[PDB]
Amino acid sequence: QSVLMQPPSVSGAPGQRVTISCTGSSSNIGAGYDVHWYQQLPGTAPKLLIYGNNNRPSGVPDRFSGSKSGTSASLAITGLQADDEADYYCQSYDSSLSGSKVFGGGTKLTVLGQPKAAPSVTLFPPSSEELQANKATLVCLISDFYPGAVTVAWKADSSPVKAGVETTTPSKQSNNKYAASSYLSLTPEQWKSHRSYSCQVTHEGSTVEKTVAPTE
Amino acid sequence: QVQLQESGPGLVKPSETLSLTCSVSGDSISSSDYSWGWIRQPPGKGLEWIGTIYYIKNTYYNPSLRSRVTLSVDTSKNLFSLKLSSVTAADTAVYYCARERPPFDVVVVPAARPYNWFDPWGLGTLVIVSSASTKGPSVFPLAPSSKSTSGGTAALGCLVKDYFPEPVTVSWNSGALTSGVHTFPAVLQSSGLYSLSSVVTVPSSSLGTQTYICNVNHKPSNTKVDKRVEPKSC
Amino acid sequence: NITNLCPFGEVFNATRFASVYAWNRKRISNCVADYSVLYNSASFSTFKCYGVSPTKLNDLCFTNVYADSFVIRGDEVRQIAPGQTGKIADYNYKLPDDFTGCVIAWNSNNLDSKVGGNYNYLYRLFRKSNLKPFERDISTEIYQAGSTPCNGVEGFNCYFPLQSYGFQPTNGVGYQPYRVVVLSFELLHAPATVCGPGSHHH
Ligand SMILES: *[C@@H]1O[C@H](CO)[C@@H](O[C@@H]2O[C@H](CO)[C@@H](O[C@@H]3O[C@H](CO)[C@@H](O)[C@H](O)[C@@H]3O)[C@H](O)[C@H]2NC(C)=O)[C@H](O)[C@H]1NC(C)=O
Repeated sequence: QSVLMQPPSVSGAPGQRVTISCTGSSSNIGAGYDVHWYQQLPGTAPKLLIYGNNNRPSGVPDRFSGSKSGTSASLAITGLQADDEADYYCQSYDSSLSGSKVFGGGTKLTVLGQPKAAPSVTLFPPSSEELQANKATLVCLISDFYPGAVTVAWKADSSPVKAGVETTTPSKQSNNKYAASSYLSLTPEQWKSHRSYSCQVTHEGSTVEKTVAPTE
Repeated sequence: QVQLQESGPGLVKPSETLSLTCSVSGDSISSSDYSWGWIRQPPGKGLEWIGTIYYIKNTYYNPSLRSRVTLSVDTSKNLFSLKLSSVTAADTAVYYCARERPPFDVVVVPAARPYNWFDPWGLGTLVIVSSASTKGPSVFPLAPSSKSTSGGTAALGCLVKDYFPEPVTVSWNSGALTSGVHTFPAVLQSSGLYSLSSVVTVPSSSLGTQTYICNVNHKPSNTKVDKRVEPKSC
Repeated sequence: NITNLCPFGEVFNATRFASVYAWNRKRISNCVADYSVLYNSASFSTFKCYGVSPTKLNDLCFTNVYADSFVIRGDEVRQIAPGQTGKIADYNYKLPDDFTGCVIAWNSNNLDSKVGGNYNYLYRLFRKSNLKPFERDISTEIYQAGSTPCNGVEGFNCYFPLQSYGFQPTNGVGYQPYRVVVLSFELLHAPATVCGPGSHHH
C-alpha cells in the first residue's frame, strides 16, 4: 500500500525507450510538490536517480529523464541497457493531515532477454492432513512466466483478503523462466465459512485466476 | 563524499523496542543544511518513510508511525538514532538511513522541507521481528487433484510449514527426481516462523505407477521427514 | 513645475520582489501619476480596479498612494481582491471589502523561476487568526497546532509557519510565479498630493 501509484512492471528490449508513470493526487504531486526518483539495483540500497522532477545528479547518465504534469510524473529511460534492470521508486510530499513524505509502490523494469510468457497457476486447497492438525493453508503456485513480475490478490467470496497472505518474490527456475508462490493461512473454521476462494495473478496487465471450494 | 553506516540488532522479539544507530562520515550531523532520515523496506515490498531529524532537535514523523518513533542525535559520535517501540511482525524490514537534503540555493531551510530528497543512502540493515525458538517443520502433501489428472501434466508438491530458523533442504525421491522440480524460497509468517513449498510437474499417467516422496531436511532442529504425495480423492 | 512623474518604475521594474508574507510597501507622494501609461507599460495578466471607474482614473487626485508588491503563484492572483479567502488572503495579504485601488499582476516565470527550481519565495501556511486588511506578518515563530508548547522546536503539532513555492519553468501556469503590485489611494482630510495629468488641478 502506497500513496503514489506506479505500474508494477515495465519492460522493453535493449536499446528501446521506456516510461514509468507515477500518479498522485491534488494533495501531493498536484499540490505543487516535487517528485524524486530512486533506483534500486537488485541486492543494493536505493540510490537517487532524479531529483526535483527532472534534475540529474552527477553520475546519472543522459538516458534518464524525468518530468511532471498535473497530478502525474514520469521517468523516461532511453537506450535501454541490461545495467538498467532494477526497481524504480518515485517519491513526493503529501500535505494532507499533518504532511508526510510518500513513496510509490515501485516498478520492476525488465530488459527483455527472452520471450514473454504468461504464468501457469495452480491452486492447492489445504490437505486433509493439515486440517486434521487444525490448520488450513491455501497454496497458489505460479510458474513459467517472463518478465519475473507478478501481482497476487486473494479473494474469499469476492472479498479481498489482506491478512494471512504471504508472497515470494519471483525467482528463476531451471528453464530460466520465473516462478512465485503465495499463501493464504486460515483456521479451518474460516476455511469452511466461505463458498470459494480465488487466487488472482496479474502479469503484464493480464489477470488469470484459479478457484477452490471447501465443498469440492 | 558522505557515507552512512547503519547498525542494529538483527533479531528483536515482538513487543520490544528496536534501537538502530546510523554513523555519518564526511559530514557533521550538527548541520543546519542537511537532515537525517530513516526509511524501511519489508522484504519483497516497497519503501516507507519512518521519520527525519534536523539540527539536533527538530523532528518530523510518518503520521502512521509517529506514536512509536523516537529519533535523536549524538554530536559526540556524529551519529543519529531510531527507536521503534512495541514491534510486531509487520516491522520486519531492511532499515536504511539517509541524508535528506534541501534543494540547492535555499536560504530558509525549514521552509523547503517538502521539496527535500534523500541522498546519499546507507547500506541498510535487516531487522527480523520474531519470538520463535528453533523448531522443526511440519510437512503436508500438496496432492494432485482430479483437475490436472484429466490432462497431460499433473502438478504435485510438499508444503514445509512453521520452521525456524532457515534453511530447509528439499529433494524428491532421495534425489532421483529432479526435472520439473522447483523449490520456492521461504516466506516469513506473522507467527515468526518460516514456510516454503516444493512443486514438481509430472506425467499424469504416472500417478498410479510412480511413487512420489519429498525429502525434507532442517539441520538446525536435526529434523528429517519423508512425505509421500498421492492423489487422495476430494 | 511639478513635472516629475511618479516613480512607478521603481516598484514595477524592481529586479527582485518580496515574498508575499513579507510584502513590500512603497510610499508615493508629491508627483504626477498618469495611469494610462501604466495600462500601456507592458502586457499585464491582471489589471482590475475597485471603488473608482478605470475609465477616468487620470482625472482623480489623492493624498498619497501606496504600492505594495510581492510574488505569488498564478492560481492565487484571484485571492488579491475584496471579499476573498484562502491562505494568501487569510494569512499573507488581505484587502478590505471597501477597497479603493487597483490590483496589477503579470507572469514572471522568466525572472522568478529557474531550472532546478527557485524555492526562495515563501508564503505563510499557518496562523492563529486571519489578517486584518493591510496588516503584515513577518514572524517565524513555530506554530503551536496542539496543546503542548513548542519551545522553538519543530515536532508533531509544532510546525514552521512558512513554506516555499516551488517555481520551475515548466510548471503549469497556475503554479508559475506572478508579480503583483497593489495600488492603494489614500483619501484623507488633507490636500491632495498625487494627481493625474487630466485633472483640473493640472
Ligand atoms: C520598465 O522598464 C521598461 C523597459 O526599460 C519600460 O518600457 C519602456 O518604456 C519607455 C517609455 O518611456 C518606452 O519608450 C517609449 O517609446 C514610445 C515609442 O515607441 C514613445 O511614445 C514614448 O514616449 C517612449 O519614448 C520604451 O520603448 C519601453 N521599452 C520596452 C522594452 O518596452 C517601462 O516603461 C518601465 N516601467 C515603468 C512602470 O516605468
